[PDB]
Amino acid sequence: TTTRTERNFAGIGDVRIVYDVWTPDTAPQAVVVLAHGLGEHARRYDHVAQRLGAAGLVTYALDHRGHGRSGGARVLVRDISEYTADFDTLVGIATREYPGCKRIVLGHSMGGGIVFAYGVERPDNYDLMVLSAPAVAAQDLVSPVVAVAAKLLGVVVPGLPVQELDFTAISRDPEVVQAYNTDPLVHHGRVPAGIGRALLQVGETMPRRAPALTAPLLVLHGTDDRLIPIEGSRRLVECVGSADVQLKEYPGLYHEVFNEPERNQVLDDVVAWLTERL
Ligand SMILES: COc1ccc(Nc2cc(-n3cc(C(=O)N4CC[C@H](O)C4)cn3)ncn2)cc1
Ligand SMILES: [Cl-]
Repeated sequence: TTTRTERNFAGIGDVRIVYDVWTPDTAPQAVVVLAHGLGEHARRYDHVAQRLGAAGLVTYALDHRGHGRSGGARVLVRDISEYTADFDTLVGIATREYPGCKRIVLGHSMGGGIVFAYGVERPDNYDLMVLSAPAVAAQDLVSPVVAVAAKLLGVVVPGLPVQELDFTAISRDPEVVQAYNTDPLVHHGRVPAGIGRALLQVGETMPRRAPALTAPLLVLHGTDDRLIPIEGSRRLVECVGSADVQLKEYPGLYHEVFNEPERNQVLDDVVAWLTERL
């Protein structure tokens, strides 16, 4: 009952940014603008958009530069502002197309870092924020060696590999891990210096900037997340300015709560939270 329409816009640097619009066959109650994480793409969110559409929400979801169907050197970025600028363009598209709708910004992992960074820069451009295991404390995740390498090299050689990732940690469903590994649109390499630098840009300023986030905020995190420790989300909710902030911890879930076996429970919680607050 929710149909997908694929479009594109010209991002920073004239990069082709592909995005999906998911429209339910019911009067739209709000728009969701969704940012995926490192190395994935927006078509890993079909079921999320479909569940949101069943609640009457319209979802806009882009493939970030260097990801999925969009253009750009794969996983290449030099500054967090490249990602947030294209996210801002997508928010503006949704705004001009549904000007009577509240706007929800939703991000997972690196995309949660993008959404947080957007949210502190444009805190009056959206109404509600939802974050899935947001990468807002990346500095606590690498050795100082990787952090120095990324900071010094991320503008000059943004494609240089600086860290391996355990792709088996994305989900405890082997079918999800298998589908990731066999997806031709997904990045199967290492974390490069440029994305490293961008994540550090978010993580190093999060405590100082999070007071500017005053919109209602929902954070979702699996307690068994081995990629982004849940301790970082616990710290995030202590630093934001919002009085209406919640961390929903899911015991035993891995990183991708929206893809875990319990995903329909997770998405029920998101829909309940959103419906209370629109
Ligand atoms: C400074 O440079 C670095 C610093 C820290 C690290 N450490 C990390 C990073 C991640 N990330 C996972 C994502 C992501 O968006 N994902 C993956 C799962 C889904 O596909 C979305 C982004 N970062 N996971 C675990 N350890 C690496 C380099
Ligand atoms: Cl690589």
